[PDB]
Amino acid sequence: STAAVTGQTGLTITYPASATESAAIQGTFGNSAAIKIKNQTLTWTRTPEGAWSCATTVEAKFKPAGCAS
Amino acid sequence: STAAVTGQTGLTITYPASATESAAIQGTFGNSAAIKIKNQTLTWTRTPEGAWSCATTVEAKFKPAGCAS
Amino acid sequence: STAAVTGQTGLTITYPASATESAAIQGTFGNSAAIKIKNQTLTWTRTPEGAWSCATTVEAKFKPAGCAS
Amino acid sequence: STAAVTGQTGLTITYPASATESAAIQGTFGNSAAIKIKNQTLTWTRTPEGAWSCATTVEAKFKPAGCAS
Amino acid sequence: STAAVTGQTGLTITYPASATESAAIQGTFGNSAAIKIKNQTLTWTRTPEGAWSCATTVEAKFKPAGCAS
Amino acid sequence: STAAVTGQTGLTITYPASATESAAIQGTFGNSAAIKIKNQTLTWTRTPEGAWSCATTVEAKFKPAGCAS
Amino acid sequence: TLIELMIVVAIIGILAAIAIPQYQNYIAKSQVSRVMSETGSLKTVIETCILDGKTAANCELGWTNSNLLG
Amino acid sequence: TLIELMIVVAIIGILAAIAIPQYQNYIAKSQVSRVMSETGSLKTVIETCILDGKTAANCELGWTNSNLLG
Amino acid sequence: TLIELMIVVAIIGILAAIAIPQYQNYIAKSQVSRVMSETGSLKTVIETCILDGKTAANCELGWTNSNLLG
Repeated sequence: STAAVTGQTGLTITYPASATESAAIQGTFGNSAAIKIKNQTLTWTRTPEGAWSCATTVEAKFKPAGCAS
Repeated sequence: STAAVTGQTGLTITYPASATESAAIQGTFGNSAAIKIKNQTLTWTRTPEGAWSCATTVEAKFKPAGCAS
Repeated sequence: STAAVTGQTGLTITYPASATESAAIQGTFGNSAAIKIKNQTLTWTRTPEGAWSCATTVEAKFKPAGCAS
Repeated sequence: STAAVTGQTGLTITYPASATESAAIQGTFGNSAAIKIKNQTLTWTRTPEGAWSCATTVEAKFKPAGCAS
Repeated sequence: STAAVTGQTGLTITYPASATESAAIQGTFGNSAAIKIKNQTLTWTRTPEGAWSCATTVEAKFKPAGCAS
Repeated sequence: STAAVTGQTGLTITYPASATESAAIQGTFGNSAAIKIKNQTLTWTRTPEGAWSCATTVEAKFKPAGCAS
Repeated sequence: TLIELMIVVAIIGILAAIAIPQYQNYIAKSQVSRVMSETGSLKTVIETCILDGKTAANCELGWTNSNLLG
Repeated sequence: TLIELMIVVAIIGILAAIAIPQYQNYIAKSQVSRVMSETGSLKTVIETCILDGKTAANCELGWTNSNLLG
Repeated sequence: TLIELMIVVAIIGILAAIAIPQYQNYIAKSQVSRVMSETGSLKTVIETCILDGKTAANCELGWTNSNLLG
């Protein structure tokens, strides 16, 4: 289970290769998740400066207070 | 090893051959360094009079108090 | 974001300019915070000798043991 | 860089002109020094007999064992 | 404050004086500590040769791996 | 204690006796260490020229950046 | 109502099935780094002994017992 | 009850949304400082070589490889 | 499971309330010691100038600027 190849297909990692790229950890719902959010995604993105933030494509009703961006 | 050739590619030395030129020890980051500073340099320069000073090309927030230009 | 000006309106820094004054890191609550504690503040104060302490204007019911001064 | 005119303003040299005066090398803190000791001073004084000693106006807890006078 | 007298009643320092006794830093729990361990002690002992060790009178299951003596 | 015999079973010193031998400081895990790395070793080797290097037999993901060779 | 209790049970099951990362790597790396530092602290005394010309028995180590056997 | 589980979920959400203090600065500063020390350690041998009059090829360094390329 | 979250919050509060030592003393002492060494390095040249009989303007100092003003 490395950054290049994760254990499962639902988790993807964009690893920067230069000082001007931003890292990303993306997870796509599925399997035991609800039908309404079956194919949505939640991502943690890290800017080159080193700042982490969260985002998601799920509807605003289901969005937690920490990822309403 | 020697000033003319060292055992590391990331360390270079400019050795004076006359009495009117300066000496320099330069090190380029890499390998186990952070990606953000993966290619910057830090140099110790010595004037012909015999004064040593430090400089670096990393961002200001990474510079220690001793190498502030 | 620097000590002089931060990137958030809810966080302020009182930076000492002489050896006889204290430093402060003050943070107000807002948006995602509860309505009850909406406009309260929590501050970290550093005496000129170098001792850090915590204080808050919230009720003692919500005060953690660390900042129960 | 001579005794009469030092390189920087933070260093002062009191050079004797007769056989009865005492020499002094005084350094005032500042620049990259701590704010608490921003304007203190450390002096090396030499009696006309040729004895060197050190004095400092910083707080007692910051004094090294050498200049505890 | 000082080794002779400290600002907290729960912290005591035993300071060597005759170059043949051990030094001790003892702390008795209380205040915000749990009721079960309210009056136990944790001590650091330094032998005259200069070796530091930790001991505590708290129950075995609460002891960290470092002070399991 | 001494280089010939130490007070700990898990620490061994290979002390050179001539100008062509290399020094070694070896430590074997155990006691409070994790079960996975219970019987691994970490060694510091000094060549007769006077160069120090680190090595370890622990798994790759547990190695720090310093002892990655 | 029964559906509320069933939803509560489902939430409990969801929370209980959280993915726990392999925390063994964290502790192992920390312990290996600590042992690295402790063993590297002896390089000063070993080098001074070697450069002084002392024998193995005459080299005094200031070693103290480590809770990690290394 | 359902409200207790929702409070637990809310607390989990608050805990997961903690602010990261942007630790890159500390690591970068420490690495730059250690490179500073390593490169400044060569000033002694360089100055002795220069004041002795040796050529570039005749100056013997005590340099060893550094995990940071600098 | 609410009690587990409350215990986690209590542990977080305990960790956040750690006593910070007055680190100003260490930094101040180190800076004062460094300034002591730099200023004492000039004693050699000052003594040679005095014992040679040179004037203040004729005494050459090999002084280099120090990031600490002292």
